[PDB]
Amino acid sequence: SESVSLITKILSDLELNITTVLDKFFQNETQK
Amino acid sequence: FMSRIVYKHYRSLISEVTTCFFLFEKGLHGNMNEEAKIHLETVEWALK
Repeated sequence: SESVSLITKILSDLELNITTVLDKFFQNETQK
Repeated sequence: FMSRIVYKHYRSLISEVTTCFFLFEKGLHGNMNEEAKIHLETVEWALK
């Protein structure tokens, strides 16, 4: 339980948002 | 008791079990077994 809580907290802190022809599909799908 | 988190005080675990205890609607205590057991206990104490 302590291990799962600690690593869950680390992962949660790691997702908080911070304050040619191929280019068309790239910008539409991957870059977006 | 129902997650992999950890608390800071065991008052919280006491309250967790308390909350899980009150999810069971009152009136289950109105079952025949509970009245039978309280009658049995009273009669046994009287016999003693």
